[PDB]
Amino acid sequence: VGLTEEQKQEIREAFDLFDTDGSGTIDAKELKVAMRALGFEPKKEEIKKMISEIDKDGSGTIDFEEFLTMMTAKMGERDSREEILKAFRLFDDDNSGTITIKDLRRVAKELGENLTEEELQEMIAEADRNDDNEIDEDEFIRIMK
Amino acid sequence: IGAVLKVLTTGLPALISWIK
Ligand SMILES: [Ca+2]
Ligand SMILES: [Ca+2]
Ligand SMILES: [Ca+2]
Ligand SMILES: [Ca+2]
Repeated sequence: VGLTEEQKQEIREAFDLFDTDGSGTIDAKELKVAMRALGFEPKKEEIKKMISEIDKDGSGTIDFEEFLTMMTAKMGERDSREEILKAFRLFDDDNSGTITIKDLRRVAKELGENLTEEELQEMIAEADRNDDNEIDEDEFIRIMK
Repeated sequence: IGAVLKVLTTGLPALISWIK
């Protein structure tokens, strides 16, 4: 639940890696060279905005503590995701990848509840948002969170 | 486990008994 020691040290080493001059702080130029090596190919305007969000003391640079606070909150997010998705997969009855009207018919049975096909499609359409009559991982995560 | 239990035990019957 809280950062592991192993994660604390990984974040440090990732910090020291991004900090190429050893300044103690990640500047806007180091952030973009790090975001590319992370695959990314970001735009100046985004880098700036990253900087402004992670920075807390107006330096326009990221020190270790600002980086740690950010990484802490990302990993936190990533683990709440992985946990909502353990449940998703309970509701993905046939392990298809998305919760469909078939999955909910079956769930409904397995709870001894007699809900109509119409009663169930409403559900889908509330949580649905790309108009495919399915509930995918992001839709589920969303209607939980 | 706390997530999931709280969905089933409370969240699901509430939602069900609504559509009813
Ligand atoms: Ca630096
Ligand atoms: Ca700063
Ligand atoms: Ca399914
Ligand atoms: Ca969908």
